[PDB]
Amino acid sequence: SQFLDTTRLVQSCVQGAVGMLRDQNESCARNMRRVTILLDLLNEDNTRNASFLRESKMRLHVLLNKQEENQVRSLKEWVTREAANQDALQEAGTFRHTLWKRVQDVVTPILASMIAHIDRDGNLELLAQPDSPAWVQDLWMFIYSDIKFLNISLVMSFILVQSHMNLLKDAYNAVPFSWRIRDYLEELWVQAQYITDTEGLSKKFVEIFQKTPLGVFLAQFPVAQQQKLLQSYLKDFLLLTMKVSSREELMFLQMALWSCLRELQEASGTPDETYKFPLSLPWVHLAFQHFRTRLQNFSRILTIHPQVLSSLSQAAEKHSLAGCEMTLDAFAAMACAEMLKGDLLKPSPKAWLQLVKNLSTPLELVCSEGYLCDSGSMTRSVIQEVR
Amino acid sequence: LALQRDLVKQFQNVSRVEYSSIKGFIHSHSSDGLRKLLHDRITIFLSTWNALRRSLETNGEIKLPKDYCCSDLDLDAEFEVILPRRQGLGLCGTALVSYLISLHNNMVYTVQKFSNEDNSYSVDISEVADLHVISYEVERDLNPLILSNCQYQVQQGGETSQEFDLEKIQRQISSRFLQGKPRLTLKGIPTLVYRRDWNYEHLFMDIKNKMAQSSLPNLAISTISGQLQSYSDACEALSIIEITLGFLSTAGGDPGMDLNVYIEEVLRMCDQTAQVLKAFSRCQLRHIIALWQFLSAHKSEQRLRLNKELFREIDVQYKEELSTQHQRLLGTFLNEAGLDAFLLELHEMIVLKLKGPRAANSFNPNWSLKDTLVSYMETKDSDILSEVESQFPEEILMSSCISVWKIAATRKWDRQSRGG
Amino acid sequence: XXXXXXXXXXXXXXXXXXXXXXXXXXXXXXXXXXXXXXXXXXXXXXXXXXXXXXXXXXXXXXXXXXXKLTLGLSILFMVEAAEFTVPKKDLDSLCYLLIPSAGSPEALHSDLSPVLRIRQRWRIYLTNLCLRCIDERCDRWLGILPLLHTCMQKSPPKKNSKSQPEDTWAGLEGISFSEFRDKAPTRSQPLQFMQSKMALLRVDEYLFRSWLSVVPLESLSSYLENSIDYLSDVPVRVLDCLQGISYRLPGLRKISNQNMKKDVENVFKMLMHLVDIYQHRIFGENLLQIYLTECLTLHETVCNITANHQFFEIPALSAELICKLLELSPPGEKSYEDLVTSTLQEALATTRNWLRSLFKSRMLSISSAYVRLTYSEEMAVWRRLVEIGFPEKHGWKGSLLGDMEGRLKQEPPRLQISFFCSSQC
Repeated sequence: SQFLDTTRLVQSCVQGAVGMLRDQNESCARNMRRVTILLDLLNEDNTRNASFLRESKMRLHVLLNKQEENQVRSLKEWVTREAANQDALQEAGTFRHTLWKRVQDVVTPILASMIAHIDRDGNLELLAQPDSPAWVQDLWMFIYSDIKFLNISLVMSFILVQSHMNLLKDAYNAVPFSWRIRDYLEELWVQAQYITDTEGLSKKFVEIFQKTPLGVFLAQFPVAQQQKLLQSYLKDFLLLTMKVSSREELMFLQMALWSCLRELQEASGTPDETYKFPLSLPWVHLAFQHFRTRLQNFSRILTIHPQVLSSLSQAAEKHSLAGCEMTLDAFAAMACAEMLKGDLLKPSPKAWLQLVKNLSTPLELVCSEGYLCDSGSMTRSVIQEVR
Repeated sequence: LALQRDLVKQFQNVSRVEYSSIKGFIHSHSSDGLRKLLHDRITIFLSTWNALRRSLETNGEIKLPKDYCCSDLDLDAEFEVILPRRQGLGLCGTALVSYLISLHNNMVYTVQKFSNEDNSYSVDISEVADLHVISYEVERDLNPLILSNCQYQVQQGGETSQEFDLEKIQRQISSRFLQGKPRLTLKGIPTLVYRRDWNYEHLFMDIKNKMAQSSLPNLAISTISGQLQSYSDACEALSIIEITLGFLSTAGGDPGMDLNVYIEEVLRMCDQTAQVLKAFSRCQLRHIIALWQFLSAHKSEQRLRLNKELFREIDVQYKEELSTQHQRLLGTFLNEAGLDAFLLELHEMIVLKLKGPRAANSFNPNWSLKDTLVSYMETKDSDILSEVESQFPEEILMSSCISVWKIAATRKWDRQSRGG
Repeated sequence: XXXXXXXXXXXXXXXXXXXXXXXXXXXXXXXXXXXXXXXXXXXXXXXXXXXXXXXXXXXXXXXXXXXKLTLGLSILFMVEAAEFTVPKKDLDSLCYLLIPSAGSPEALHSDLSPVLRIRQRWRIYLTNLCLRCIDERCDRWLGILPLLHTCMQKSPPKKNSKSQPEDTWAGLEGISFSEFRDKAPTRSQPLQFMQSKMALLRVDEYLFRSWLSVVPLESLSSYLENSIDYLSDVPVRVLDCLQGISYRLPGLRKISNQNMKKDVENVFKMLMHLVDIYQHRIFGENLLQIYLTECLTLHETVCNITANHQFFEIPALSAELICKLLELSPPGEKSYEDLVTSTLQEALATTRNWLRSLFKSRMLSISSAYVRLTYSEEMAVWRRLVEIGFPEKHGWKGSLLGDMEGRLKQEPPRLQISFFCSSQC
């Protein structure tokens, strides 16, 4: 409607809405970057910024309608309520500016309340980085245009924009809404686990995801986008689940979880109905649920004794590692034991024993009985060397 | 912790939770599997509470009132006891998690103090799992471990002695269950912030930390007070400065060269008027806290000299008139006085520390105005305290703070109006 | 063919879990009946037909001699392949197997739960049954409506359109009843079912709402007078009457015929009747604010669907209803004072806006030396809307009369007097 310039209204409310936002106190606070991004993409220079306008105005429309249902009818006539507010007339000057500042004051915390929902873990940079691929912005504007998938609720105040990934220095996510897809797939996991017994749980979880609207959006991609999406969701899944105090620790956990995925995609003999969807986001959750203890053991090894990382950087070049079988816990085990082999008593006779006692429980867990569920011959051969 | 992370993820609100009991919350879920998982986690929570709800009253560091730790919590209890807040009735979950972390950490500390002598292995509480916590059982873990170490011995003369080797039991417990565990930092404790707007004192502390902040020049005061003699301009200027101090809380900048040219017209501000910016022209970014308090005191004294009610949010607890000899001592203070700093700082103390109801829990209207004023100025150790505030009448109460500011501001306006 | 027999026996044996010697022997007898019908068989239109004939003989013995929930659930799982195309008449029977007869408590359906344990598959079976038999019989599917309201969540206490539409309130959510209840008036027959099966209202908390959502508007006040016996037991279901009327009105257009005016008039008089029968026990456990917000919403709605300026009876009744709820309310406190003040304010705001909406462009026009009102029933509108009794300390007397005086003083004094002695004032 041409009763009010709504795009200029939103552009005016940007700074006051971002100034209400607080991160979790050490997250390299992003308010200037949110302002720069949102003022660069609340224009209509493109058809991309025009899409962000249409859906940002639609989210404002639905949140203002949900606010106005609980509003009484006297406060719902905003102009008549504003002509009787003598102090607002008197602080704004004329009457137009009073009405306009009233719409500013209504729209600003609603706009802050949606920036706090579509910015966290650095989601707005994927919308604003140059030459980010088309599947990224298509998935961004799909999840953002969907009301019941991404539920925004309502709250001169402070809105906490809560970070889930707790990422590295400007290590913002790579899938558009990683936390929402992770929570969505855990909801489908608990539902499919309640429904189906633990024999067709993988089939049921993959097919439940393929029948859902985000799954049928992601199935419309071609394959080269689906592989990039699966790799980025492995990275964002590990940042949402575990904490990497390195970027090489992240790449080894990403190699590990990718080989776990490829091991579970080869556990069944020849189904050929569910391996029609092998590049699907439930396989990351399946791989982590089936190899959780080994992945957490491997990250504990990389945490206690970090100098194994460089040794793994040799062993990957020795192996072309992370194929179709999870072995990085075993090779981290073998490399730690070979370092304790070569270092006989060298920092001291006491600090060597301290390193042995620190690596006792992960190495004793690796070469134990209830650790390796079912692997190939070469993983067990590396476990024999570790024994 | 999975329970509390799910609840913080779901209920990051204030005063909104429409649930009477825990059964009112479990049964309000459409999907059945999520309801079962929620019921299992709440059952674990309540059993662990009912186990520890007396060691928390004594040994826990979160001192919580005795109404909480006296009854046995079941599913008919209040919904608030499963939410992790830090004020009331939701201190139960926080105190439980803190006590379990303390148990785990004191055990790990005793193990390291004994033999390991140092260990930097320390994971955060936002990512604990089953292998980071001290986890054993008593039937299948401790009782065979003890029975394998009760050694029997028969002498030639004839008897049968039992004996524990306590060092072997210490070694096997400390080897199976206690070694290789991290030290759980309290970093990502799941919590609800329970609060809308925390006041400007911590925000001004944040700006004073990230940036250098000096007072305004005496030329800049004249420039600002000249450009926005209108009331609407002073209101607009105060609005802009409040938005910018919200941004400079979470960031900083060069204290020189105010963010007009390089941000406030190229980063699409695009809206503000001319004489407000002409007031802000002779300012830099080390002049933001001083500019805020100048514009706030300026807006209030323009409310004064145009005969409007001028505090209106401070309660009547601090708004009563001076009597005669009180205001004679006030007048002989105001004869030799730096009014332009005194009423500026006094208006700062009024609008920050006095905000209507429930302010007399910390700002008793029976103290002396001198002592609470110099305390408020020595919290941030101002050079403004160095002036005539030591010559203030020590017998003026805080029940008449507003009228002291009105008398000082009316004297300032009568001087600068009757003089020029 | 006989390839679905293995899957049917496997899932019926799954249904033998969480039952007691009912569905497994039914699977055995179905296998025996199929083996009996295996003599000189035919194509796939014969196997399903003979199995449906055996199931219909079992249902005939089930509704003839012994007159049964598990048998109807099993026949739902059998006829998921839609075997009753020409046996469409069996829709009269299967629904009878699924009306929970002698199933009066809600704890009884808590007891007959686990045969239909998982709450999503039989929900869509029962819903496809309700959508299927909604053809030119459609009288018995309401008896299903207990069952699939035990296959879903609890009842929404929030008011009209602030959180829920028709479907979430009534609890149907798959059935397009909004087109079905607006029809040529040949569908009083559902209420005839509701006349007999009324004892089912102790089963649900939704069946009263859903039944309000199925009845046509010309038959709803009868539904309001048959429900006095049930609302005597539970007197908080007057709020459900108000929500079920403030749901039907804004989906209805402008009131244009005398029949619709008489229908909504009967509905408002029966709401007043149900209010002044009981007590402020209607307002039990502090439910007043939802009643006042609901009747303000009902007032705003029903002022927006009358514009013929002679249908002032309908906003007149919807303001006498808010009058009745304000005079029958319990005073405690200051919050009650603020609630009655605010409620009367927005009621007069809606009334004045409706009056200024349909009184337009002058009051009394002459054009023939015969001065008269251009709105032929205008003074009746003002008499009716002023002479209803709100309390004196509030408005409604100065404001509406001031509006009328301002409308009259827009006339010249030669014509303001000439109407006053023209045998119409």
